Amino acid sequence: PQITLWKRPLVTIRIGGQLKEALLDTGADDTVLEEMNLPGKWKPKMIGGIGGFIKVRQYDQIPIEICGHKAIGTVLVGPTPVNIIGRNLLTQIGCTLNF
Amino acid sequence: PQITLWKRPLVTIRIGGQLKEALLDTGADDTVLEEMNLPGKWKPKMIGGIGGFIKVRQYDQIPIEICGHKAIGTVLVGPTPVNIIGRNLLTQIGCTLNF
Ligand SMILES: CC(C)CN(C[C@@H](O)[C@H](Cc1ccccc1)NC(=O)[C@@H]1CN(c2ccccc2O)C(=O)O1)S(=O)(=O)c1ccc2c(c1)OCO2
Repeated sequence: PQITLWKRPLVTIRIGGQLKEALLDTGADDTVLEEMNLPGKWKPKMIGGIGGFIKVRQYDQIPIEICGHKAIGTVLVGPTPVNIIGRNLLTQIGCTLNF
Repeated sequence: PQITLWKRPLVTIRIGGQLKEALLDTGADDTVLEEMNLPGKWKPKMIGGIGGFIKVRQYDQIPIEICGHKAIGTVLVGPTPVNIIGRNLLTQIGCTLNF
């Protein structure tokens, strides 16, 4: 697909067995999801942006479907105001910026 | 150009006659640059990121050349961790996401 940027590039993702809406975010190194009680081992991490840092839980090798495209990788879980698909997964679904 | 996402989509911009490096950020509504001087009037504003809210200076109708493509639009100046080109200007230079 081609997604214009007149509005926020929100798309449907699937993780665990939850469908969520998430930003396709070229400015995010990592994928950061709103708080959810995922199974498995995790490690603590702090990630920074505008306003400062938040504490997150790093889960590895989590399968995620993004607009029907399969991905699997690291997902950070914490008190983000928006679900963010970062470059670690955008590359996996073949996403590019074009102009 | 087509820009893949295995690396941060950093580009050179020209603004106020100065060259800077900035991140093409589809997860950002607004363009936010690190502390700098710009001429003309500005308005105090607040924006919210992953870590909380910050104060910024809103400069309107500012010309900015991004990777050789011309935009003229709003630029926010404040304590962002990195210069970010948000959707208000990405749309001007005809940027889309594709996969
Ligand atoms: C600031 C950039 C460099 C990084 N951010 C991604 C942005 O796309 C972010 C994603 C994002 C979007 C919204 C809310 C939180 C985060 N956008 C914004 O902060 C700006 C603020 N804002 C905004 C919000 C409200 C009013 C005016 C505004 O301009 C807006 O529209 O975009 S991030 O969310 O902090 C981030 C994501 C993954 C990461 C990371 C940091 O480190 C490791 O892995």
